[PDB]
Amino acid sequence: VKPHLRHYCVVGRETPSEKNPAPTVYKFEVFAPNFVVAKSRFWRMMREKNKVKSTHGDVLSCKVVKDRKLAARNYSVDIAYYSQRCGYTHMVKEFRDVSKAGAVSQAYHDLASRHRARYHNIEVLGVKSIPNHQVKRLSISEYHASNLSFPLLHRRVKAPRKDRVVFVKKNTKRAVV
RNA sequence: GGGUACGACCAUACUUGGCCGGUGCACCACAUCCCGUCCGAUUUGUGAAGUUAAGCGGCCACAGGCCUCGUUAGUACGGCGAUCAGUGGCGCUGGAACCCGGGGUGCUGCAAUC
Repeated sequence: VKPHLRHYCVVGRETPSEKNPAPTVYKFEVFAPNFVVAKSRFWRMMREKNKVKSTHGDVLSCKVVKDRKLAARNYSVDIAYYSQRCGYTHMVKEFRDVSKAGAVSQAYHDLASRHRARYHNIEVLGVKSIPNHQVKRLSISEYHASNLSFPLLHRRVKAPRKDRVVFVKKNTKRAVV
């Protein structure tokens, strides 16, 4: 399916004051289902880092970021996450995908299973595309070879839904349902 | 600008130890009387020889304290929420203190006065 997580870049600042007349603007890449969550995660880091809070700031740009292309490539996602079982595991897993958004959402499902880690426990720390060689991880390294061929072994080929059937004659594909 | 009296706030004006120095302030002289003590030390009355030593006030403390703001720290804790997880995160939110550091170390009022 298309990626779970859209790629937002939320930009914002603490709102101007005589206390801080010309406040720093903050860019912040997020991978969120939708902007309202990206805007939220953005204000999470604003208070967890800048001590500025949602009441006192103002997002200047919620906009989603355009995909680099569509060619299959290779992503080093850097993903801190939390648990009672582990309170802050920095962890640069690599994923092979067509987009930063896809590598990242792929990193959430991966991270949610190997670690019972919800979206809001996780925080992406960056998602570089990587060249073939830099990927130390051995799993996706199997897919680098320009000459890689593999079988689609032991397929379950379900019929197109329009054609699916409950009962069929045994060495035939006459329907009987 | 300072001094006096009476002050308001009552340490930024406090404690310590320095140094600094025209009205007055002070210390200072004596106690006859008013008046009071074991004692004129205190207090009281009467003075004006002496001196600023002190008090006083002002300036200095890698002074302490106090005040102020930052750091701490979106930390601690907290309110609300979940068919959350197994105390904790999370979502919406409010949000310190100790500490350390920068600064600071009284200010205003009436009255007569140099």
